[PDB]
Amino acid sequence: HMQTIKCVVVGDGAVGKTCLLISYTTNKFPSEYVPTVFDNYAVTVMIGGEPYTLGLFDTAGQEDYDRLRPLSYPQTDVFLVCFSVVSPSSFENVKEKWVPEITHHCPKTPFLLVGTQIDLRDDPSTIEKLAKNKQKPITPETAEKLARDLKAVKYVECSALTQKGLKNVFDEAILAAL
Amino acid sequence: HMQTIKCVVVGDGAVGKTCLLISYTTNKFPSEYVPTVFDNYAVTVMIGGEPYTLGLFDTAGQEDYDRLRPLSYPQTDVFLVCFSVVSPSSFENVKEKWVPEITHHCPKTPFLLVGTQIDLRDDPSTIEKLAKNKQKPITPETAEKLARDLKAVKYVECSALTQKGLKNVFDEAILAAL
Amino acid sequence: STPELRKTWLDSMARIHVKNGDLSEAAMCYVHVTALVAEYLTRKGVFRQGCTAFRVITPNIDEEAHFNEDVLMELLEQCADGLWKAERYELIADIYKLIIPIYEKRRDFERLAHLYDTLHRAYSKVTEVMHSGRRLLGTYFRVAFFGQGFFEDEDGKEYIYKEPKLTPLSEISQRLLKLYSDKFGSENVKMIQDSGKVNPKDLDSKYAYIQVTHVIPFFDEKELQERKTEFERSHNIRRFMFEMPFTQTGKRQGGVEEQCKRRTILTAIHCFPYVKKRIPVMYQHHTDLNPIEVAIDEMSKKVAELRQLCSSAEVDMIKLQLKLQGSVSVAGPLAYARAFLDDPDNKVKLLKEVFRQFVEACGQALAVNERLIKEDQLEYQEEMKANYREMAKELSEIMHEQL
Amino acid sequence: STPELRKTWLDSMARIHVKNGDLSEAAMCYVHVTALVAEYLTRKGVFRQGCTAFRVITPNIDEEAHFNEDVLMELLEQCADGLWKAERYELIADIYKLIIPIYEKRRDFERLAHLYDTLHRAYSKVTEVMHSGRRLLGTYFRVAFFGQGFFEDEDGKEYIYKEPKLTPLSEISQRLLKLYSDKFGSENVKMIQDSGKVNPKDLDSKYAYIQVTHVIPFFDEKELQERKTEFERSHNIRRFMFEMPFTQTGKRQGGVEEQCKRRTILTAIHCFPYVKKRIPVMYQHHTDLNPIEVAIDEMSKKVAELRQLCSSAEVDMIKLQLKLQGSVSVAGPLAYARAFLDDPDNKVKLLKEVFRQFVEACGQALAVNERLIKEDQLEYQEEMKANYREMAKELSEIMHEQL
Ligand SMILES: Nc1nc2c(ncn2[C@@H]2O[C@H](COP(=O)(O)OP(=O)(O)OP(=O)(O)O)[C@@H](O)[C@H]2O)c(=O)[nH]1
Ligand SMILES: Nc1nc2c(ncn2[C@@H]2O[C@H](COP(=O)(O)OP(=O)(O)OP(=O)(O)O)[C@@H](O)[C@H]2O)c(=O)[nH]1
Ligand SMILES: [Mg+2]
Ligand SMILES: [Mg+2]
Repeated sequence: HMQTIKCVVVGDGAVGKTCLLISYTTNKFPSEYVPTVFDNYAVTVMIGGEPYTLGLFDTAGQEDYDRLRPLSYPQTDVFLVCFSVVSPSSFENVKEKWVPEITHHCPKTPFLLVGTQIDLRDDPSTIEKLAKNKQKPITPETAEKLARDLKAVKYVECSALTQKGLKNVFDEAILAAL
Repeated sequence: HMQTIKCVVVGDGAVGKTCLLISYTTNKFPSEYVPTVFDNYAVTVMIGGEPYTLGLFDTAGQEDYDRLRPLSYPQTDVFLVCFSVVSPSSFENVKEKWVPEITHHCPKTPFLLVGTQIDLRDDPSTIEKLAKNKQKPITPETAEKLARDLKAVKYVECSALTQKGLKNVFDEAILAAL
Repeated sequence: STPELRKTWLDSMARIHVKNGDLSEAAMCYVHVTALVAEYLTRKGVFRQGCTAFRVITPNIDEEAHFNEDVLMELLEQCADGLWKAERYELIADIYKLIIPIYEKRRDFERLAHLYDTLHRAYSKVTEVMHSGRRLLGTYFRVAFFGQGFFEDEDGKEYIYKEPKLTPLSEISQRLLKLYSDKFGSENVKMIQDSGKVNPKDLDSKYAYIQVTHVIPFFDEKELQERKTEFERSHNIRRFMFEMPFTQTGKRQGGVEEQCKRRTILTAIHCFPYVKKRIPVMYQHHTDLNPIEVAIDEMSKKVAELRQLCSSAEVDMIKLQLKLQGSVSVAGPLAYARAFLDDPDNKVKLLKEVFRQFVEACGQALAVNERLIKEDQLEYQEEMKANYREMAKELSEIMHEQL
Repeated sequence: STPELRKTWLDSMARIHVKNGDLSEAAMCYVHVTALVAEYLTRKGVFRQGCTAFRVITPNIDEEAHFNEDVLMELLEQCADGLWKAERYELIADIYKLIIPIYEKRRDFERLAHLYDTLHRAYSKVTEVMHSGRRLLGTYFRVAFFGQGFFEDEDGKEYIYKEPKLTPLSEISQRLLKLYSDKFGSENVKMIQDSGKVNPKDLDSKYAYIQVTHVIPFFDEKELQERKTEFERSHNIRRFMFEMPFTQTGKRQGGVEEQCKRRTILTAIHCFPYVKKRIPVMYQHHTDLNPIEVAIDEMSKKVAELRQLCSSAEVDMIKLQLKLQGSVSVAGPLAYARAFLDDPDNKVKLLKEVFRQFVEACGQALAVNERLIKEDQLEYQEEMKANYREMAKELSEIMHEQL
């Protein structure tokens, strides 16, 4: 029988946690989503020639759930700590709130650093909003730095909108959890 | 593939070597034999739940073949030294000629002592011929004595005419050759 | 010689498929060739059956509208091993049944021993993969091309593509892009990353457009009754389906009171697997669902999901918790009840009944789980028990009944 | 209920046979019961075939001139395992072919796996025993009873008895004697230890007489062509044969110039194996052979024997030497040549031709053996080479030709 891996997804609200979960598991692009009233997702994945069942636990990024969120933390095999590459506050929260919170509950559970919304690195309007505050989209290199400093297995990035990087992210998550 | 055992039959002329070979292998009684121009016989036998192929080499009992007879002696797995229980000279020849000759060529090859024509122990005319010379048919006990003195695996006896003992003889021969 | 040329093409397709690792397509090429030789030999009085003997392995055999018994036998043995390599074990017996009487007549006991050895291993494999889930026969996609300029005759044509194992939409997408980027040059190929029915009346003739959509095999109730196993629902399939969101008014997504769903069913000209890994779409239709029908639909999927996880003797604890937590610890399902079950359309009896089975299954899963945790949880379980019980209250309220 | 009573008797016969270790007879009882239930179910439209589906397993099925599919399936599985236990492997497939479509329709993949496992092991066994010779399906005997006084209705009746493995005449004899010595008392039972056709007109009514004769399956040339293997010559057999010596003039044995042979062929009312281990003789005839025909007969058996021993890739050295030494180092075969090939009847062409093949095979065996010995012989081989060459001389002489 197939092994089932617990993957928990954390990060600031609106970085795109739910979107990349839905897009990966359904192959749908955001525009094609059929609104759902339920949470979490289960997908079969092929790693090293063998199938695995991937259990994806979504979480709220808001402070209003700081109390309930860690309930889902026991038994986790791997964490995905997400931030938007076009949201610098997202980035900082990785070091300030996210890895701290997950290392606090799950001392030796692995985690990847996941950068989201990479399609917006090219968006004129986004670029401009960031310039007006003297900022630039986080780059893969500055993200890689953060990853090893904080000691994540690694950094991977994707776009739910174009689906670039999407497959790689969850492959690495399984590799990391093994 | 089935193992093949070499059994060589020796003894005075007319003790019944050929008859017990033909009767065993064909199930025929002497009266029903279809005369043959060839020698030797091959029969399959069941010992200990397994089949064996039994190769039966006949020999002439006359002195006229003393020279040729032992040619067939190499590779023998067991010998049957035969005598008629109603022929005392047959008996004596076992000790005087037969076991000596076979021990001389095949030092450690096993042999049974086989008594033949046991049906004639009850024949009035035979009994009488023997009485007139102050003799009696050899008994199983006096034969058993001879067997261990000469060091045959054992003594077995039969009648080709009634087929009593016939099956047992060749069973013991295979057991002895193993 | 027509049949020999057919056999020629099929044999070369097969070499291509083997090189590509598309083993079921290779397998179908063998079956097709075997069927052709069988039909020929049957007409000469050399062989017993013909074409239709293979029709159960594939209905595409119809298309098959020097050669001798010995060639046939070798081809049958090739079908058997090809079907093994494709992992379509269930089908090997239909081939071997045709050669068994020949081996018997020939007294070929060693060949008989070997084929029975394969059949034994085949059926052992069948029960194994039926339990473990480790057999992955493929994923399906609607692919549609747009752009006379670069596709020419390929413009406006929709296909069903059959991909390896668990190929994700992105993987077939780039293999397609990269294929036509080498063909046509990078800057000139665009992916329509959306499944809405497009009217060419708003594309730009400057570009080659490829539209890719994940679809799954579709079956009606009768077909679902006839196709009893996961294999039978994965073999000889001609119809596929996807869903898109819409509202009558504006955007595609909206409030549960306005959310509609269009379900599109596509029919290919041939069934899968076939001698090719893509097949033209022959026909299509769709069916629109109302907001409440959408609700019923999604609710019924969840109950069945929770039930199946519970009904398991070999319960998966993590998957149970995932589906369970995403059911009670989220709005949520309540949003349906609120919009559809408070003081319309009297079909409403069904929604209520799904909800009833919903509370029960959630309850059963709560139960199942209480017996699964190692205390490192318990607090988690308790919260879910809390949440669960709380929502049962509101349902019982709105529905004016127990729960 | 007739069929159920038939099934009752057959089932009890089978228990008896199993207890006695007569497994083929037990097997036939299962087949017979299965055929009966099949026939019944076929008439109700429940099952496809009936009686004749089993006719190839045994032609005795004809005689079979509550019950449901499930009972049938269990009975078929019983036939298969019974046939396994009887060591009649070749027959298992005819049974399993009848249940395979039922298991497929039921999606019973584990049962399918198991039966294919048995078939694989069956055919593996078949090639093994075809090589090794270790399968022993039984020995056959004509048994005839004489004596109204103690046998009554059993007087004058001849049967064919089928005995275990390699049962010798003596073994069945005493099991028969001892059986009727317990029945009738020791002093009153006599064995007619001879196979001549007896006229009751010279027996003594004071005694019970049992006549036992070893017989072997008999086949005509056409049957020998149809029955290609040792198994096929050991299954579904109805005719048996023995030979007795006679001369026109006096005793039964005589000089080669006077030795005749009567060959008697007996036909049983049923084939073996059957639901009983003995079967009434239905009919018989005989054929007498002349002294020269006897000669040809015995000579042809020897050539074939020497050939077969030589043609072997896995040559048995001892058996070769046995048959070879008994061919050249003995009168002997020469006695034939002398009486039949020196200056009648021009059929004589055949004798000469067998003799030619005889000298050749002896030569070939001499050759084969020269390559087999470990010098501890060599002198033996040389003598046989001597003897051989010497007899070739005399033949070449009398036949006025080479050899
Ligand atoms: N351009 C772009 N937008 C995205 C992408 N992924 C998500 N979004 C948009 O970003 C918004 C936030 O997406 P969510 O997936 O709901 O973010 P979230 O992290 O789950 O928010 P919480 O559930 O509240 O924690 C939505 O409007 C998405 O459509 C992306 O890859 N590219
Ligand atoms: N009464 C009786 N006579 C037997 C028996 N066995 C053999 N005879 C008879 O004894 C005579 C000798 O039999 P054979 O078998 O030829 O003896 P042999 O030992 O082979 O003789 P050689 O080949 O010359 O050495 C024949 O007439 C047989 O019919 C027996 O068991 N009982
Ligand atoms: Mg969200
Ligand atoms: Mg003699």
